[PDB]
Amino acid sequence: TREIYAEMRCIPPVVLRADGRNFKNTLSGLGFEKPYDKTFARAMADTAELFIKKSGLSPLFAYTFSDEISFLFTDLPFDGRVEKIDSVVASFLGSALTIKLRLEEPIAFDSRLVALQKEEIPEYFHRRQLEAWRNFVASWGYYALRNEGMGRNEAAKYLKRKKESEIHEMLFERGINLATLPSWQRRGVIISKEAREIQGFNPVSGKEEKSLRRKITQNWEIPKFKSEKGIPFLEKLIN
Amino acid sequence: TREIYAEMRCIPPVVLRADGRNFKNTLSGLGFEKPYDKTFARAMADTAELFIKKSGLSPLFAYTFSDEISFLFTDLPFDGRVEKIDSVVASFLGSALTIKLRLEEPIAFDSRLVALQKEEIPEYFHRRQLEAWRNFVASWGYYALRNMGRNEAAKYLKRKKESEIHEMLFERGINLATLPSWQRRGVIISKRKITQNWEIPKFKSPFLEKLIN
Amino acid sequence: TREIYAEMRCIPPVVLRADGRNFKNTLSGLGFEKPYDKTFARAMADTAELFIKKSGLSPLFAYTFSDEISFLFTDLPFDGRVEKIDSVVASFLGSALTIKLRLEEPIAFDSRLVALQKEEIPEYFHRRQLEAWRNFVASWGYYALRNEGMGRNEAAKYLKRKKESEIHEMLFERGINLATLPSWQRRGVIISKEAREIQGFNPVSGKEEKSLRRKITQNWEIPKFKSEKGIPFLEKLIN
Amino acid sequence: TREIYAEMRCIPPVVLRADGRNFKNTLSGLGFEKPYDKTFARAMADTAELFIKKSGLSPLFAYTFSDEISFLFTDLPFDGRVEKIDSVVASFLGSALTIKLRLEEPIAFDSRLVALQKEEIPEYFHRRQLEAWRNFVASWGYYALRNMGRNEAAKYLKRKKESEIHEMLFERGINLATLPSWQRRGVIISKRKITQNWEIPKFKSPFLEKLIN
RNA sequence: GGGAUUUAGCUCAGUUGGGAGAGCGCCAGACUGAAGAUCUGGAGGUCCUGUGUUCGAUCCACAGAAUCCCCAC
RNA sequence: GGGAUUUAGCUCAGUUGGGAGAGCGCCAGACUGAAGAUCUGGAGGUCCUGUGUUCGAUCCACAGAAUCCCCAC
Ligand SMILES: [Mg+2]
Ligand SMILES: [Mg+2]
Ligand SMILES: [Mg+2]
Ligand SMILES: [Mg+2]
Ligand SMILES: [Mg+2]
Ligand SMILES: [Mg+2]
Ligand SMILES: [Mg+2]
Ligand SMILES: [Mg+2]
Repeated sequence: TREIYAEMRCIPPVVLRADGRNFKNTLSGLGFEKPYDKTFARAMADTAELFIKKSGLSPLFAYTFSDEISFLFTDLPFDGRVEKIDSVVASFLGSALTIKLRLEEPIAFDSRLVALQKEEIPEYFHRRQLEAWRNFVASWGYYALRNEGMGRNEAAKYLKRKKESEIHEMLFERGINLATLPSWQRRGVIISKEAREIQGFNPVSGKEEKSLRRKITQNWEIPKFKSEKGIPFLEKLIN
Repeated sequence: TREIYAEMRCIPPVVLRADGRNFKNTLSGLGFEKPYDKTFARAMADTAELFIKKSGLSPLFAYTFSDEISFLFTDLPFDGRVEKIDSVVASFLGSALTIKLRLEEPIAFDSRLVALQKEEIPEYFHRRQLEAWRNFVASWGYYALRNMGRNEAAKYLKRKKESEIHEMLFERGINLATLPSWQRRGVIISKRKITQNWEIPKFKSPFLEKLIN
Repeated sequence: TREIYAEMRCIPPVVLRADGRNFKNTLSGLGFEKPYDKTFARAMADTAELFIKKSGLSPLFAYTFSDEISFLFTDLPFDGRVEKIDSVVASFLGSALTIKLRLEEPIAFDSRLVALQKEEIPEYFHRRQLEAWRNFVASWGYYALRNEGMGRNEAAKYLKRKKESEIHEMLFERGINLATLPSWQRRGVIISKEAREIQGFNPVSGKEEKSLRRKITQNWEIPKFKSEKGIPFLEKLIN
Repeated sequence: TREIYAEMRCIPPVVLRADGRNFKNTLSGLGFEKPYDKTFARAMADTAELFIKKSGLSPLFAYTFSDEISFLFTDLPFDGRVEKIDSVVASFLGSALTIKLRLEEPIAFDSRLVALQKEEIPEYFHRRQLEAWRNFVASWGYYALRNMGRNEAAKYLKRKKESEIHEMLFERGINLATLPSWQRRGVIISKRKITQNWEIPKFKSPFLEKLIN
């Protein structure tokens, strides 16, 4: 007869994935470029950075594309309580994005926890990057089919059956070359921490000493996670 | 999948209680009044109303006081999925409140599901209102003695009963008996007609059951 | 890094449904009559009664058919802890059935908790009784198709697509009249408590006094739960 | 559906610990010895082996002492569904044990999942073995002083350290230092070759990690 | 609604920033015919956790955890 | 591995079975110029929960819950 879900806990490592609820209806039509708008993509990335920076929570890094963000945690607040983490994080992101996009009508993120083994972490972000690719192809495919004259649900149903390579070949034949499009559209964006060597004055030693500062960086030209270039890339992020 | 809680569910009826994460620290840094603020109070109520009207999740009514809101659901959104309900509702409220107060820095609500039986619904809101009262007296007692620091005010407030807090506060120009009802008892936003009630009765001395019909 | 599921709790009213895991392989071939064996059905019913009687747990009644049993609880042991209840109950049932069937090879029940509103309880047992009916029709349908010459998986796949009335009509045309078969096969069995007025001696009063004794009874001729006869039947059980 | 926990899951690796529900009360009523019984001990070990061999769920190995068994799973059965894993395993063990002891009255195991990290697997079994030792000394101290009642034996046993329990038990013809290793440390049943080890080492003074490979 | 506590096995100090101590207790030693007591040496540290600020954090900032308590009930 | 506790707002009694009490405290009353103290009356009960046994359960049987504690760590 109580708050029975409040004792549900998760154990690190854990990924939190937040996804915009019905964003193509709640963020339209407010003048966003179709099919992609870099202003929105930047807002998503900045939202992720603001969370890492000032939420008080400490995710290692973030991977965002479309309207979703995945945060990797090796340490969890609220003793790993699922309700606490999902609600607070989704609420912070909803608020932050509302500010950066200067919205006048409310939006919402959902949130869910993905329990992983340490060794499984590269596999998770690979799966999400695959989703990013299909999202990328389907978005441009939808944009083309709609403007040519196909109905909203006709184009929607059409793309869900077709595979990623098929729609890609379709855009090809229509004069739409996806290989020229920016990397952030195709592979998404990484928000992580990188080391920065600095110099300060030890008033005692009377000398200059070297220390390190971890600064938050957005990478808009990331590699393919499952590749010879991508494996050590992810490996360094996860450390 | 590895989404091991994603299909954890609740059954109707259910109550979602959302509570502002560290609001008193945050909003004070923005210039809001303590322990209560009318502008914030209206924003909370408007946020609740906007949720009832615009979320599409259709709660019966909401009860709000301080920085918390409780929603009663008789029909369940998102197939009763706990993670989705807690996160989406908390996110909507966070976004809505941000808009109402036009904040320039992000805030956050938490959210939990209270799996009540139908018989216990009036009991829950009664206890919430009791909490509203104890918080009303305690926070006014504390945040008035701080005009003296944290541990000083608390140590000063140790063991003195409610009536003594009233008399103590009155000598320092604070009259608990005449402060607005939204501070003492909270605010009800209910349902198509949506109404805010800023002068509610005490719950446990039939009003609620009649409200739920 | 702990027993994180041990604080998962449920709230009454609740139905526990236990179902035999792979029973048609783990209980075969030990000479059971096909497609139905009343010895097995009695073992299931007696297992349910033994649980109500001597497990220390207090379900109101039980509904069993095939290899499943549903117990209605209005009060829960272990503070409603899901892991505790599922494991202990399934273990008790597995042990009890092992005894009554005199098994030499181990079997297993699964178990799951069904959270209900008080008003929803008749709906649950209706759904299960529907399942009992489909189970009944499909069992006889499978028995007929197999003996006629159809393969194990051919007959299995065949029945899953066909509806209950269709297979029923099939048995009809084959000379198999399901309407003549016993009620326990078609609708299952209820195990519940009924009041029994008794008489004892108050040594003080020197007179005979009347008190009540709740005795556990098996009903092998139950009505259809969703009918004018069935609604008050269930209503009295749930009280 | 209303099966609100049916899709709650865990991830590998995981440990299932099953513990006999009220075994000491039950099995004593059947004539078994207290606090330990060789016949019961063999039945527990055989039950564990039979599970590893015949369940199809394929655990790496099992550690048993008293009336509990811990199984290590590196690959998850039933898609990691908690309710199904706890119930089916507990049911299998209950059935298996019933067969091994040829009981005429039903018994029951409980079961819980211990969501350990891979790093912590040796730590878990070490703590379990520590529990095995503390239970070995305590139960022998208690169930020997009862030959004197419940509260008497406990009150008698209050505050006396382990060494004092040893000396106390020796004067009454009970030598803890020479009792079998399966009482002191427990039994390992591991893996295709399945082996029972009734003379195991102390875990935390590399054996386990080598066992898990 | 609020406060306090968290540091060696145990009970507790640490100048609001320059690499953390005491007392019981434990180990060893001598005092010597031997203990027991007392002196000496020794061992014991996730300064509750995470992230920041800083040349540097037990200490400050942000966000958390656990325990006790006031109010309330 | 074990023990103990659970009863009025609070602290606690109840013959191992015939419808549960005390003390603080509260309410009222008098003692009277008034309190404060003391006498009187009064109010307060999920006898922790569920199911059994019994004509009858705070009490016995079976199974649970919460808190404290020993052992262990
Ligand atoms: Mg979306
Ligand atoms: Mg999306
Ligand atoms: Mg708050
Ligand atoms: Mg609050
Ligand atoms: Mg089955
Ligand atoms: Mg079945
Ligand atoms: Mg046990
Ligand atoms: Mg045990």
